[PDB]
Amino acid sequence: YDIQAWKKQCEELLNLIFQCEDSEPFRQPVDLLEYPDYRDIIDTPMDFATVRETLEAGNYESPMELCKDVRLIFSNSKAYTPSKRSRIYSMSLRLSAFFEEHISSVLSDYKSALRFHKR
Ligand SMILES: COCCNC(=O)N1CCN(C(=O)c2ccc(C)o2)CC1
Repeated sequence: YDIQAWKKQCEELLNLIFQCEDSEPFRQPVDLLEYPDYRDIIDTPMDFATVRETLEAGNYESPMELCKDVRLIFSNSKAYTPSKRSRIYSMSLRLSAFFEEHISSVLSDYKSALRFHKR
């Protein structure tokens, strides 16, 4: 029933993601010299360094907010990909499965802890 526990859980999940080769494309911003049309397709860039920095700045109130930004990384990859069999998109889908597998308990425990606080 620890209402704060999600934050370290998210820090340790981001550490796992940063160790994962599938996160390589999603750590830092997209260079427009390399993808000149990226912002013609993607309105709101997002990457795992920005998620980690937002977390470490104390600028997430809940793991749901972190989960919306992580999911935006994946939806951007799906929107930008020219093919569902692209290398970078294919890395996004595996990383997304890994992230959803690990975040499900973090969200559950947080919401459980809030409910207990409100009881
Ligand atoms: C080493 O990473 C450098 C920073 N990252 C990127 O440059 N990008 C990551 C995001 N992204 C895509 O999701 C995507 C889908 C299909 C294709 C071709 O790219 C565009 C490339």
